[PDB]
Amino acid sequence: KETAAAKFERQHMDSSTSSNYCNQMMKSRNLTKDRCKPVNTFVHESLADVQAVCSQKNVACKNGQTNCYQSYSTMSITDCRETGSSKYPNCAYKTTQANKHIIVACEGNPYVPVHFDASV
Amino acid sequence: QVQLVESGGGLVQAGSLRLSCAASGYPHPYLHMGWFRQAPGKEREGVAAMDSGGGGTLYADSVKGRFTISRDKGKNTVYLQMDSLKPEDTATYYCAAGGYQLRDRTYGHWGQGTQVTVSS
Repeated sequence: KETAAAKFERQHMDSSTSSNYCNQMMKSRNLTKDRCKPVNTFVHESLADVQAVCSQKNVACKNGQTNCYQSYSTMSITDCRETGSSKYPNCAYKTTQANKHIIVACEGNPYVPVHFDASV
Repeated sequence: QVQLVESGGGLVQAGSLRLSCAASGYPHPYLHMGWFRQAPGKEREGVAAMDSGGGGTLYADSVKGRFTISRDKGKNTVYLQMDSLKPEDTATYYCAAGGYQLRDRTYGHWGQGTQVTVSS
């Protein structure tokens, strides 16, 4: 049974330095199995630097939960958004490379990211 | 410094104690801070938590009317005033910060634990 922390790595982590990326990664990381996710962000940093965010700036998630954290620094990311004619099971993404703060919700001890909220 | 440090606690009778906890070196507000306990024989449970900006205060049903939580304004310090104490309040108490409401798994930043043993 995949843990939430491991799913976060599968959905959100690609430490390698980076217009088709999103289309290719959403398919290949097996993220479009059940429905098209409307947005999904990949983070191009070490896993450690991402897990570190859980001890950086405590913020509210968009939904109002308060166990979210914003990276003190911006991070290299790819933002993937549904575009054009995307329709399950044929999902379609627009790719945008950026440098933005990430906001994650953290759970557990060890306290690690379990949900990617937004990039700002 | 950055880590939470608890004080107070120990032996008490059916009766009063005041626990305190500070993370003075964490240099932003922790949105939620609160207290959890693990009573002998029982899963850890949240006892009280309070938001930094008016977003809410919460008590476990079993302590309503007996315990009162408070926080310093804009310093990461949280207090638990414990009155009307019962033997079943015996427990290791823990300060927590940076999580949401009374959800143990959402808190990853903890004090060191404080034993409270309530006698007849």
